[PDB]
Amino acid sequence: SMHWNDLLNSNRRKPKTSKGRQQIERDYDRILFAAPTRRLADKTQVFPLDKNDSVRTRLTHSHEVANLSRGIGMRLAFELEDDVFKDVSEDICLKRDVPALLAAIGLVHDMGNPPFGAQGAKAMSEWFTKNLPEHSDNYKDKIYGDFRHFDGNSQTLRLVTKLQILNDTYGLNLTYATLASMIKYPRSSESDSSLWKKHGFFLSEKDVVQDIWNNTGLSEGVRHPFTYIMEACDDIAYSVLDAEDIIKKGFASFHDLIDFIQSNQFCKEDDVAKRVIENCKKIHADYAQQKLSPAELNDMSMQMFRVYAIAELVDAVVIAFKDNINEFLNDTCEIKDLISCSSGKNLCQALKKFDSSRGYQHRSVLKLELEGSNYIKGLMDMLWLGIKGRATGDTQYDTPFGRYVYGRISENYRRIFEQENNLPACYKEAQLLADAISGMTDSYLIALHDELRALHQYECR
Amino acid sequence: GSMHWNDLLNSNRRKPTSKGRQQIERDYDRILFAAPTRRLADKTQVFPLDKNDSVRTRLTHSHEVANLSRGIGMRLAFELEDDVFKDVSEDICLKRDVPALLAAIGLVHDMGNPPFGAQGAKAMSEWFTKNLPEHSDNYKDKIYGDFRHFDGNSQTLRLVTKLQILNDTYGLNLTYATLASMIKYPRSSESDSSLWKKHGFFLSEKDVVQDIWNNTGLSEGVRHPFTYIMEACDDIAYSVLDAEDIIKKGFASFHDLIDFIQSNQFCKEDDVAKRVIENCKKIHADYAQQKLSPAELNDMSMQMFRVYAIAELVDAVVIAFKDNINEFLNDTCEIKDLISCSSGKNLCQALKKFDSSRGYQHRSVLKLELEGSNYIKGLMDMLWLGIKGRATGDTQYDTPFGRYVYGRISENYRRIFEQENNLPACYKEAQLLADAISGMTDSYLIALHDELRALHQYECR
Amino acid sequence: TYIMEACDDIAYSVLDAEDIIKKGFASFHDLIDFIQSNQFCKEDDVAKRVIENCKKIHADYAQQKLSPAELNDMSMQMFRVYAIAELVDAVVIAFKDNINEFLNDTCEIKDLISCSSGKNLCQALKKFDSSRGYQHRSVLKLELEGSNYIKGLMDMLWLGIKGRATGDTQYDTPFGRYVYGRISENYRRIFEQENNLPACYKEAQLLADAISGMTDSYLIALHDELRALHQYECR
Ligand SMILES: Nc1nc2c(ncn2[C@H]2C[C@H](O)[C@@H](COP(=O)(O)OP(=O)(O)OP(=O)(O)O)O2)c(=O)[nH]1
Ligand SMILES: Nc1nc2c(ncn2[C@H]2C[C@H](O)[C@@H](COP(=O)(O)OP(=O)(O)OP(=O)(O)O)O2)c(=O)[nH]1
Ligand SMILES: Cc1cn([C@H]2C[C@H](O)[C@@H](COP(=O)(O)OP(=O)(O)OP(=O)(O)O)O2)c(=O)[nH]c1=O
Ligand SMILES: Cc1cn([C@H]2C[C@H](O)[C@@H](COP(=O)(O)OP(=O)(O)OP(=O)(O)O)O2)c(=O)[nH]c1=O
Ligand SMILES: Cc1cn([C@H]2C[C@H](O)[C@@H](COP(=O)(O)OP(=O)(O)OP(=O)(O)O)O2)c(=O)[nH]c1=O
Ligand SMILES: [Mg+2]
Ligand SMILES: [Mg+2]
Ligand SMILES: [Mg+2]
Repeated sequence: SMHWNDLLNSNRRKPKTSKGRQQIERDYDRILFAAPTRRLADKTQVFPLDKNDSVRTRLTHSHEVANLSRGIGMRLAFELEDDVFKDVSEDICLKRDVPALLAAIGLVHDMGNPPFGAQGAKAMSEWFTKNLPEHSDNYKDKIYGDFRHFDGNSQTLRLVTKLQILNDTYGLNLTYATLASMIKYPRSSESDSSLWKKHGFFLSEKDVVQDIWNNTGLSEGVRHPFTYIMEACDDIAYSVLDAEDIIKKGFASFHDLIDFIQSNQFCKEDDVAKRVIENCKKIHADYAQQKLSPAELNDMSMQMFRVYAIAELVDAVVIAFKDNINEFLNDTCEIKDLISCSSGKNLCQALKKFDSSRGYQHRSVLKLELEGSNYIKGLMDMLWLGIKGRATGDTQYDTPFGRYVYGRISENYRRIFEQENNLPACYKEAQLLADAISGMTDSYLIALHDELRALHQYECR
Repeated sequence: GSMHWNDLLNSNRRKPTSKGRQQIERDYDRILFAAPTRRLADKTQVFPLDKNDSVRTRLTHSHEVANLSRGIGMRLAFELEDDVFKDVSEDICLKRDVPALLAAIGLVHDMGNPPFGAQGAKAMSEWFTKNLPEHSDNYKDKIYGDFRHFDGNSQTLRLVTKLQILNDTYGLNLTYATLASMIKYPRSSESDSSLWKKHGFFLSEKDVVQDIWNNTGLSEGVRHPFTYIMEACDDIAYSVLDAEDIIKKGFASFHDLIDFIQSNQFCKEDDVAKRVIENCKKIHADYAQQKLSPAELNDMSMQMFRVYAIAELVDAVVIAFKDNINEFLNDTCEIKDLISCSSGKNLCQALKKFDSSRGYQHRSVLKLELEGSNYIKGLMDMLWLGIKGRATGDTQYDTPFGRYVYGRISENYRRIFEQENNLPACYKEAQLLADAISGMTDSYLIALHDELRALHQYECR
Repeated sequence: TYIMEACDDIAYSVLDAEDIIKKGFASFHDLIDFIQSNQFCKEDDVAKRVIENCKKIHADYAQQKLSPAELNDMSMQMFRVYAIAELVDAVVIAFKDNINEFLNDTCEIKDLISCSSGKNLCQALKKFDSSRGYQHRSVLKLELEGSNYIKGLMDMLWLGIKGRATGDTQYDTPFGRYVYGRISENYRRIFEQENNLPACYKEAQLLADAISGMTDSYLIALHDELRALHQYECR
């Protein structure tokens, strides 16, 4: 029974330019002009430290997700407006707010992801599992599960709300609609839930999220309706474009993907998959007549595969959203994802399985991921020498290497760490380390690791 | 004989899905999903091969320009519609077409820029000056001036029209409005126009551009009105953002920029410059109270200077466009640029001068540009061994190194090179070399140069 | 010799495709699609039988929990068996049918494969190897490197070989004498034999015999060592 008036709340958290621009539009400008958005250009999606420049990075993936979300917003505002946007106040300009909101929401997702992709985050978690023992009295509290089960969504929210500090504790000061629709999992690490398997915000954001809920009609475990659209766009985008990158790299062929989709027990009779396969086969028959090398033929065929699969999946997602709009607006929505409720469920699942089999588990990818895990763990080990004990009071950081390595951390991150709040000291220093590591690009991480290892030779005997 | 918005917003395509998406909107998707768009992430804007991940690259520059153009289009369509768009048929929806058209035009504006920035292009030109001598009868014709004065816009047009070939001769098959608006300088190298100092297309596109004009009501010399918007957005988004990058790199300080603007002869009494300086000083006074390092203070002061300057310049550009819309719609418009006819001319010119003084002409920048020039010239010398004589008939390319080098060139560019047309053979060879080199990223160019130099050790004797 | 040529063609056409699949340059389904989409193998009975048997075995193989690389490897392991058996049987049948023509004093048969029922499958496999195995980035780069190595080594050896038989004493430089001493003694012994061959022909034959007999690693090592030893005379 949620109302679109509060779901599209244009107010901002900071207590009270902008010439001919809605506040939601200004949120997109704030997100785009932020340093983490630019740093996304050197964060891995699937293949780390890739030499090929046509393979998706985190920034290109984010922009493509934003474009897909903006297209869905265009299809929802200029069309089907009377079907999903019922009982909306006249002051709200849907045609300008909804597409901008979806585009900004898609762009801002994966902003806080750690370097080296998902396997990077695991590495961080593993470090936080060893250096923050659960049996230890200091870290026995379950709030430290924010670090032992580290994920990029909570870091994205922290970055957009606290880390991007200029002179206030409100970060980028995004609108309530963007902050509400940015939370992919409305639950904390301490809270237990079966609907969501991942925490969506840190303990430090627990009040902030509450504020957002109080200003949007949401609550714990209830997602903003546009969060489902953003998640569906994210899934579609990475599932298709990772397959494109795999085939372009040469790890697989276009016929390999076609045979995988055809032989999948779920896509064998799926109408969307059948239509996509038929169109791709029809275009590939025409393409094969040209005098092309096999690699060029594969890339040409999979560009049309991109077009057809993206169009079909986006249409299915829009239809599913329009059909289940009442369910999404319910105060007790239980939908896991928009893709599962659409007809493109089987095709997306098959694409994800193909990306896992021929992608993530490739030999070069695995070796690069092990190297990145070693780099990340070494960097966190060296940073902990300068971070640990700074907030509790123990002066183990007073060594020259500790002081220098504390000086190498982000200044705004240290300002947030040096703030006076109710967070426990160990949580504060662990959060500082998590922010520092997750804010780094791959190349910056390698360079800093090498430099600090060179500078650590004396204190490491 | 003023042009009409019906012809200027022509959504037809050159070639003789689409579920709820306008054609101009689909042009943005075609541009964004194109490989060169994401290859722009590794092409220099000002600082070549910069280790700082926050310094703007060509992709971030293009995205910022696209966002600014989309904002201006939103202002033009949603707000200033009755005074800017007149006698517009109901078939074209301005609210969806104009913002999308401007966003696509801004995103595509620097797709074909050569590696290592403008200086890199200069390097290419220098090589084409030596290896295609004017006194030689083979290259005596003025058409080869397309290569002696190589520019990124000419390469971008042929990239979006011919180089992105799958099975057509129409490239990405963009709409006529998108193709017309992307032509920054509507003149060829052979043509002698005093209005435009640079050619905007090669001889190979001489027919194609003509077609665009025939379908848009334009002509040689006259420029699409939205191209002025794109040029103004590009100028603003590089003038401000390059200054921000200069401050971030440590080459200058916030007070340095403030003093440069205040001491500027034209910005001394400029109202826009005075307003920007006053607002920045007011914010910086509050910012200086907090315990901050000088670098962080400069960074977060420039973070507000960027917001204020971008807002003021965008508003001034929109006002200038609205005031002079009749002149821009004239068949014989003579306006050089939108910035110069606006109230933000002085501030933008001063920012460009500041970037020239502090950003370029810097020791590290100059050294890196010389290294990039050497790299580009060596790579082009190596590729000319495998390219020269391929079309004329001279079998000097038949050495094993020449065959391998030809095989290392992009298959799309080779496919376009081997097409049957009326272009001169020497022109085709030089165009193949220019297309191969201009599309490379910096890292790819360095890697290919090193690998081919290692492989050339025998034939170089 | 026709039997040998047919066996050579079969044993490289099938085994090079297997090597292509093993290296990861292509997949088993890629080869199956290439054979099925081939113009001549579209209706070839031997190709149809091989494809059907391979598909039947691969359907059973795909049930087990396997990585894609292992599935491709063990599917091509059965494709090799089926294709080799069919091609060998076809070659034997063709030889038996045309034995009288092969025993003719003026036989004109180009090859045993082309006159057999396995011509289309072998030709398609050769085309697949050309498309995917050769003309590959790594293969082309390695071949260019090998060409440079071979040409440099032959240039270095020509300094010690040229003029040895004609009479021109341009080989008498210390590098030339050492290079000649580094050539195989069997090939030098054949080169120094007295016969009616032209002196230039003998010198070129000595160089060709010396170079063609080298392995790849030996060629690289000798090229590097002689290039290091040639730094003075190369000035
Ligand atoms: N190299 C490598 N890449 C992976 C792996 N797993 C996933 N990826 C890729 C696929 C995606 O583009 C991205 C993972 O997607 P996300 O982490 O953003 O999913 P998230 O849990 O945030 O929410 P979602 O599943 O989209 O609902 O990295 C892996 O195990 N190894
Ligand atoms: N390192 C370096 N960067 C330069 C130089 N000249 C310009 N840049 C920067 C400024 C711009 O962001 C960009 C050049 O853009 P352009 O002005 O050349 O674009 P275009 O001529 O096509 O149109 P426009 O002049 O902007 O109206 O690189 C230079 O000489 N050295
Ligand atoms: C300067 C820089 C920082 N980083 C990482 C390191 C930190 O984890 C994170 C923040 O460090 P910062 O040095 O504070 O980055 P910034 O000041 O340029 O921009 P902002 O503070 O608004 O984010 O950015 C990189 O990955 N590459 C770089 O070049
Ligand atoms: C693959 C690749 C190409 N390039 C350059 C080199 C060429 O000049 C240009 C085209 O070479 P291609 O390799 O043909 O690029 P692509 O086919 O993958 O994508 P598209 O043709 O749609 O652009 O791209 C890079 O800079 N880095 C790379 O990784
Ligand atoms: C010894 C040796 C020779 N070769 C090449 C170099 C010569 O071209 C060719 C003959 O050189 P030889 O050294 O004379 O070979 P061999 O005498 O041991 O055996 P045989 O004469 O019966 O063949 O063999 C290698 O490739 N690797 C080696 O280790
Ligand atoms: Mg994502
Ligand atoms: Mg530009
Ligand atoms: Mg053989």
